[PDB]
Amino acid sequence: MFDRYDAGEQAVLVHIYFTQDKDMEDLQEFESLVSSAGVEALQVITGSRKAPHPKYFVGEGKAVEIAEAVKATGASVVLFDHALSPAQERNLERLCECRVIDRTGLILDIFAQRARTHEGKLQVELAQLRHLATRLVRGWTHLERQKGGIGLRGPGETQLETDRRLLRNRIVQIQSRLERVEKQREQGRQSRIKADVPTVSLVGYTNAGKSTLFNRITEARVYAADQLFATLDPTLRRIDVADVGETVLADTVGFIRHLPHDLVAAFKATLQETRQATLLLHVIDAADVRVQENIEAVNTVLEEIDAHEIPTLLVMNKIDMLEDFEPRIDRDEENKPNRVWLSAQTGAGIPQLFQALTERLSGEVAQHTLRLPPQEGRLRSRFYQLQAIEKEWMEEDGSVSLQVRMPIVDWRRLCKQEPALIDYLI
RNA sequence: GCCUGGCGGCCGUAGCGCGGUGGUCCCACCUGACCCCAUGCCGAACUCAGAAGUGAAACGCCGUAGCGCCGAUGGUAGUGUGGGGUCUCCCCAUGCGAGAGUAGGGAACUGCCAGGC
RNA sequence: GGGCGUUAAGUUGCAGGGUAUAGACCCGAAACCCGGUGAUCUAGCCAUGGGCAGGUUGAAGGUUGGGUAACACUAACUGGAGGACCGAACCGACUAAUGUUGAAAAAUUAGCGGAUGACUUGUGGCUGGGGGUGAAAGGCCAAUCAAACCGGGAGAUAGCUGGUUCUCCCCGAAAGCUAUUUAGGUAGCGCCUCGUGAAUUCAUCUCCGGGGGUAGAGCACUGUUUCGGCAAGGGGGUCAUCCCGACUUACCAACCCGAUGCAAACUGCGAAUACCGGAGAAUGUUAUCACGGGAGACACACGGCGGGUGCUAACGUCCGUCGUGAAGAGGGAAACAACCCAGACCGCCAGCUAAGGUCCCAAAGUCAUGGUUAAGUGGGAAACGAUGUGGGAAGGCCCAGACAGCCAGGAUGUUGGCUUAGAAGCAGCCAUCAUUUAAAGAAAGCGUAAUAGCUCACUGGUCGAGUCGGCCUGCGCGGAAGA
RNA sequence: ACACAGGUGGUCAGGUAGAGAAUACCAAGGCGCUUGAGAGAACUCGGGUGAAGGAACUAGGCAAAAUGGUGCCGUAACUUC
RNA sequence: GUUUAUUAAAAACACAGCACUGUGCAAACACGAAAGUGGACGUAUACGGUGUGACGCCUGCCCGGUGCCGGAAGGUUAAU
RNA sequence: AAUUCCUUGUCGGGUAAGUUCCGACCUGCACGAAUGGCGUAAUGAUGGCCAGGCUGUCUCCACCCGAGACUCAGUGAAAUUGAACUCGCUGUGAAGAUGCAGUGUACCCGCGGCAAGACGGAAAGACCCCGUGAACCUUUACUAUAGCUUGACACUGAACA
RNA sequence: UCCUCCUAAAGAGUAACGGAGGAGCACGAAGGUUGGCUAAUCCUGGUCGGACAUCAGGAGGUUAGUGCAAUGGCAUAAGCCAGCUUGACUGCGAGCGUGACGGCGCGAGCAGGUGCGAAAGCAGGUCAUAGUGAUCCGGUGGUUCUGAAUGGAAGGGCCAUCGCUCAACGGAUAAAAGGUACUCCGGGGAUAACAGGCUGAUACCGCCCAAGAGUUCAUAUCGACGGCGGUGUUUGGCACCUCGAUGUCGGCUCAUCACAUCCUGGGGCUGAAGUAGGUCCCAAGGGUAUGGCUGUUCGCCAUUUAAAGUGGUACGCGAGCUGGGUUUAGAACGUCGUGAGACAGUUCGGUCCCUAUCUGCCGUGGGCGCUGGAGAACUGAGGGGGGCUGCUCCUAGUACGAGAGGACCGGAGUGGACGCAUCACUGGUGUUCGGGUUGUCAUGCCAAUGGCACUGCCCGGUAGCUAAAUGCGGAAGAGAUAAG
RNA sequence: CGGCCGCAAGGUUAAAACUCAAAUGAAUUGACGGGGGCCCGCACAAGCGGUGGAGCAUGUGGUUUAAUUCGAUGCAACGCG
RNA sequence: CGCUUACCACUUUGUGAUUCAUGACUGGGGUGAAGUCGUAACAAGGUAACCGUAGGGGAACCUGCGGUUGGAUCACCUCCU
Ligand SMILES: Nc1nc2c(ncn2[C@@H]2O[C@@H](COP(=O)(O)OP(=O)(O)OP(=O)(O)O)[C@@H](O)[C@H]2O)c(=O)[nH]1
Repeated sequence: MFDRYDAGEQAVLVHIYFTQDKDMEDLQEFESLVSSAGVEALQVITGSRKAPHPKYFVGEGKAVEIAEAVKATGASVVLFDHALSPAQERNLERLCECRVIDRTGLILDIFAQRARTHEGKLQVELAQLRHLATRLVRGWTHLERQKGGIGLRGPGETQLETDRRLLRNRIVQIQSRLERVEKQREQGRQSRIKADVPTVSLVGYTNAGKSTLFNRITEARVYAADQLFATLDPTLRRIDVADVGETVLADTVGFIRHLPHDLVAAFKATLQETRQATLLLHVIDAADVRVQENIEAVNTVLEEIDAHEIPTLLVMNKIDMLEDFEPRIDRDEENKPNRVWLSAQTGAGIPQLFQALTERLSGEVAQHTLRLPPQEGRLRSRFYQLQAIEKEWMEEDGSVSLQVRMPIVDWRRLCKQEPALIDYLI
């Protein structure tokens, strides 16, 4: 639907503590989501085992009770934390004078509020069009009351089937424009895969995900705030990590547990950076009672886009209060197996984050020095033109050795097709 | 020919303001009242009897434009009729022609009948 | 006081115009009711007679074929029931094809289903129409069936359609208002005609007496704004100093004070016109009003102006007013109801002319003067873009030489430091003192793998005559893709 | 409505092959169906035969193509035996 | 097995079975303005109606409304 | 699910690919016990699906045989029809032009074919709406009435508490 | 139905399913008269007065009030208090206003009796406009009327009064709900569905500016906030047309046009090392899949290809075909309703007619003309057909490149789809050739033949025709050009 | 799970992986009993006087600032060290 | 020798049976330890227990019927067979 819910709207929240559907939902998570939406909740109903109802997703008497509660509260709309089937919302809508909305609609609504860009607006519109396509079946019958079953001649098919085809034609046109936005990113991606720069995408929960991590690393202005979500479109800036060289970091939007399946598809269409990320990072926050519950959900979103496989260093947030680990630049092993604990909110650790980046960077334990061309002065001018080696030292017999080791590069250019007729060194 | 009281005309060039001025001519206060009347208590109001006292206030007169108020000519908006271009809008001939400003005017004038030179 | 009256001409024929009641101009329903005719088609039932080639399976009756304490267990085979099977006659009708003005108002050809049964068939009979009969379909009851056929009431009724037949002359509408079991019908009124009366009646214009609240303006009022001024009260920086102060704060002040807009439901103003009344010429076949006879119309259309609604869309809708079409031809706008000119009594192988035009189609200027455009503009299109072209008033510079191009000089400190033998702008800064001002930048863009180089402030530039921009304006240009 | 491809109750029932009143061919008997002559286009109808592939056709194996008899063996799930 | 003769042959209808109800015979019920007749020359192991549909397993809870059946303490109640 | 809107629900199968099918899950918009619930051998011109075989259904048609169609002789209709000297395009127009305007093109007549158009023929559209139209059906619409039922009076008498 | 404002264009009047609000009463005082009186707002000093009371003073005719909506009014007050009261009287009413009428409204004054005031005088309801209901039919009271032979009386009339959410408010009647997919009649494109027409809000496409996004870097690539256009092209609006008839999706067959171009050609920019792309310009000559599911356009998928364009053509095409779809009558399920029945639910089943006059095409003739009549061979004004491409190899592993990879030049072969011809080959067919064979009948019979059974069934097959067979081709050039 | 039986409900035959240092039996000594018995104590009863709402003093639940120093916390801390 | 017939390996077709992995969903293990609900059993465990079998709890468990002991206990001052 082109229309989206207005912020500041009065509303009621109906959440069964056990609302079925695997019960991975959290009421504390719901309050953060509703605050961003602009829902004004006078009363939050908490219930025990209301039978999932084919009619209302809540007990038939409870549906009358929530209708009575809504009439008294003055709340303009009804919000339900677990999913309502298209009939299920429609039956609830008949019982109360006020209209109703659902969590799939509410997360879709949240995306609209946090979107300030054209790519985000088209992406949100497509996702709503998919969710509303299922929702519109009840609405189409109400529209056809005026039609009175006319349209038998012209379209051979029964009336209202043609109306679905027109919405589907709008869906087909919508898909073509969305493809163009991705195609433009892919032309940029073709230049981006120069093979000299790795692609990095930062993923996480809406609050746990550290898009703030880019701010400590690049000191670049970005919108990081308490409001749920709020970074819908990705930001890519140049960061030269000393250990890995030039790298590009992309801020993928944060996601929540039980993410609407259409919304993961829409998020991926904008975020193909997640699909192509050579290095990926997941951030976990202690604000939720169980850090583990957020971890499994992030994996499911990654599984949806098939990026779950990449081995990932895990960053941590809320560490500032905990102060459990002070960042330490010590390698117990060359692999250095650990999960980074530094949090970007206070800038706790930077060289230690880089040590984890050295673990990410491919390295040789032997680090055998590459053969070096004879003219150091010409090499130094080339280093000034490109990258000067961080450590360079003289070696015995007039040899020069540098910390960067590239034996394959020296074989490919310095010693490949040379005749060596003189054969001074055999 | 002056100053006062009434009853009108005209109702801001008429009003308000500021400063002055006048007293048994008048007028206003003022003096008394379990008297005629009179307060939903109220001789601040209304009456009645009248002398002292004063123009303080009021009242009237004079100056003062500080504001009110009136306000040209010219220009403009509009519009009647014919004609034209015809973005919803105009333009031309022609007749009528604002409001708002502006220079300015502006502190009234006049009748009738009684009390005082 | 009023209201209705006051001896005011009628009556009967004949002819015509209306209205009422009858079939009431004419044709045309679906239906309803009444009395009959059909069960030779069909549906059920009754009575009495027929048919079912062939082939197969085989029940019961089992005369009976073992054994257990006894039960369980369990032992041979003649017959000929079946709403049995396969399949002709027979009955039906599942798919396809042809036919569909056929051979046929449901058939033909290939395949199909039942065919000893709740079968089929012949001959009679019975049940009759709001009735029958129904293994149930609103099936069937003579190619007719949510109620047969025939005659009657019957020319039912039909605010609905269609048609309405000879000639000429005169006038000539309306598609509005109010009502409606009413919206496509009707009644009254307005508009048309015919007659009879009547006064400078009516119109146009001039002059005069009005009243308003429209346009337009304006913001005092009702609201709606913007800015500047700003402590009343509270935010409150001091504040468990409210401190009868540390201040009223380093915030809005609230009315308020100056300016600025906006209004259909705002008005301290206020037109043009329109309306009403009066007088007066001139004119118009009393054009006006009243009464009586006869209507039609009460579906309007477009354009102009003033608006509502829509999207300042619609050949949209709904109003007010005018014009045209309707109901008006002719000339023009290529063709064209409503747009422009003009209102056709007739004839002429006569002139003038409106709108519109004068190169050919195609009547008339290859007319005159001056100017503009170079696109075929003319001959579809906006925001915007541009040394297209033409005009106008200004500004700077210039014979201490206009504007170009052009080459050289344009350098220490100021390579001094700071991501480091790049330390200097390319990550940033300290910087403007000048030495040696014809001239010299601790520079605008750069570049070199730092360290060279580039253009320009000044000079000499011969050539030199005008030169650089802006504004306003006429006509062009690009923006500019359809089957 | 017709000199109409439909409908119309019973009876008789030869030969050969065949279970048979199926069917093929014949008896006895009756007929060639009241417009013909050419030519041998498309197209239409009713058929015949098809290389290779074989349901790819199509809404759907619609239609067509196949199998088909008698004798002897042999025969599953389930079962109301 | 029957059926929409003449666009529907079906999952429709029927069916044997099962229950519920009425019905004592001059039966109930029907066609009859009535006589009569069918039911039936039958007699509750019979008839009529309604529903379901062989078979196997079964048919839970509820009489609040409406109907039907039984009862009236009182009230209301026509003609007269 | 002859029932589930969403829905092509989710899984597993069968295919290269399966909205059908089959089997599970229960989240029954809107199953449920003679308005019958669940199964069921046999049966079905029943509904849906999957195989083997087979083929002109198909790729993609080809040839052949007969009946027409063609020509010749004889007999000899039909629907329809305001009149026609009956092109195309673009525009206009009661808004889809053989007939108007402009332009291109076009000697005059058949015969055999194809159907793009003559808003082609057939049939006062069947869809929609109106008529202070009609029929039939239903009920808790109004007004009645058959039918059932209740009392009184008559037909209809006597005697004893 | 009534009242008030606006639209309503300064007389009045004026419509819409146009924008805003009220009434279906109240008071015997809130009426009449006489007399008196004058507000809302803040400030100052003061009680449990402080923003809220009540004082003493300071602003105005009034920002107050009006029984209640709105507008017009209002100081002489209509506003507020007191006293006395009942004119909230009866009969009439010159004259107006407003309506088509029925009616509604104002009305000085006359007459008879009241009230208040000394008097002038004023009063026939409320400051005004809403607060209502005709007629019929009945009820009650009075009456100076009539009363069916007469005297009465019932009954009627007149006068006063009563009974209507007759609210659909100019009111059919005392009294009235639904269904029809079983439907039928008379009309209407006066009125919706399909298509065409207007429009273009939406849609789609393009441009204007450019905060941004881009590894630094608005325009390589997209572009927020806003703006302007184009098209008829999607959703809509309208109702001009079509209801005495314009067949509805899809598929099959057959097409044609536009260029907003999918492939193939030519370019520009690139954040284009090569390969491969992105974006834009020019360019319409040709080309632009097969299947599974399902009725599908769609969609999802599997696998092709150089690509499997986007639209118009009545969302092309039913006198061309289909009928899965919808769109009838049978049945069932879920839900709604007491029910008949219903469903923008599902499911199974369910009649698609035309002999071509005209234009139009596709083929093929006749007549006359072209100037004496013939028989030939041609020029070419015009017109049509044809215009596709892949794969491999050389150049060359060269250019390009750190590698991985790997050339828009220039040559050669080889195919796919398409069109044309042909029948030498390979095949098909071949009822008009030969043979085998089942059943029967005939020619006397054996033998040999023939008829009939689909050509009886087959097996083969010549000519001819034909594809699945083989040949051939879409070119190279040349001229004028588009972007460049 | 398979077999067999059963109309079902279920019966019978009857494992495995996985897990633990136990699981159990009878006795002993205590503790405890909303088990029984006998007793005792202002424990109850029979009485007398108080506490539970006004100034001293103590702690905590606890607040506050510079601290409101530390401890004592049912009975057996709370006029306590 | 060629040829033919029997036997037969590879192989192929149909139809079954038994093993292993796996098959959304679903049924049922001991368990780090605190924020985590009731009290069924052990005392007569506050309704004696558990044994079979049905139905209900939808927390252990409750209740019906039969069984078993692997069950605790013998009374308030208080006129009279
Ligand atoms: N974890 C954590 N975050 C903190 C802390 N303090 C402040 N923050 C902020 O909380 C974070 C909020 O979540 P974000 O990291 O913004 O989530 P995000 O995914 O970047 O946000 P979106 O992309 O807008 O959804 C950042 O804004 C941090 O700066 C802290 O102590 N811990």
